Amino acid sequence: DLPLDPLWEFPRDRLVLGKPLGEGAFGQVVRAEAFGMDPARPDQASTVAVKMLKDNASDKDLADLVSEMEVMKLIGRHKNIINLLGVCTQEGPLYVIMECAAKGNLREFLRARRPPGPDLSPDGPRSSEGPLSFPVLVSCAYQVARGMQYLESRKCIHRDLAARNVLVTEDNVMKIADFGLARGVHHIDYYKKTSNGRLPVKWMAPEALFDEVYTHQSDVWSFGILLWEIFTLGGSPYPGIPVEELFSLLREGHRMDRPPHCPPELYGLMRECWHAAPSQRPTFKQLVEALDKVLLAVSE
Ligand SMILES: CCC(=O)Nc1cc(N2CCC(N3CCOCC3)CC2)cc(F)c1Nc1n[nH]c2ccc(O[C@H](C)c3c(Cl)cncc3Cl)cc12
Repeated sequence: DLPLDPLWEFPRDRLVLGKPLGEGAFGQVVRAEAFGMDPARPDQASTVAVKMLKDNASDKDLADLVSEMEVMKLIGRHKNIINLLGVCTQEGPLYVIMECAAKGNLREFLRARRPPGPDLSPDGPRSSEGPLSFPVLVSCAYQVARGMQYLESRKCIHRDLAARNVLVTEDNVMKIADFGLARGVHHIDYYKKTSNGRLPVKWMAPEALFDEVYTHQSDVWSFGILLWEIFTLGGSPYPGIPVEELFSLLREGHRMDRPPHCPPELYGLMRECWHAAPSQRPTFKQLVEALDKVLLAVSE
């Protein structure tokens, strides 16, 4: 009973729902097989991610998902974001079909690929060599910046940029997720800890936390936090600092320390992203160019 958009509409019978991936404030995500997503190959199978309402869904939950759907329609296609593939709005539950990223989010990707410590028995010529190398970490940071630059050009503010919301494909391509979400910025439980232990307040820019002001520069602040996550290999920001302490420390201008095995160039970018004045933080365009120089200088 939603209006039919033939541009995006996809036959729900061409979907085969599979294992649930996760749930969020107003919707849950399910992995599914899709047949003929490419109209040129009607019987071709592909793995997609389907977002839908829960079973305790209110009219507000539906409005948020519909709003998210329309946002994903408008923003367009970019390599470094999760793209809309199709929708199901006719004769059945509302489905929002988007791209798959096989390896999960960036935080879990990094944490599962930390190097082995000196308690492993040397076996092979690379027993001390881990899955993650410096140029790849820089690449991950570069791709997120380029994606954010794209979203900025489309006048889109993420409002909760984090490693948890960056997805990793089979080819280690970074794809920014959940950029068009209604997040209820006028009623944030700053003390609320997620089921995986995350405190989202630690990613908020000061103007967002204290003044409820969101700009693209507030996302830049979050990007700085995301930079810290990457080069801590999926570490949690402000280590061992409870929310109450975070409030006062931020008011005192406290910033995170330089993480171990992190070159000064990248901690430099982090601190620039954490400049008190939003205008003194780099733009995403500048971040892309800055990270590009580092990436090129380490990719011989
Ligand atoms: C489509 C291919 C696929 O399955 N991808 C996938 C699996 C997962 N998981 C989560 C962990 C899960 N393990 C299974 C074993 O027990 C521990 C959890 C394995 C599958 C997480 C993802 F982010 C993804 N990547 C996503 N691709 N496309 C998405 C669209 C929405 C989406 O949302 C969910 C709620 C999500 C999740 Cl589950 C984790 N981080 C961020 C997001 Cl936004 C994730 C993906």
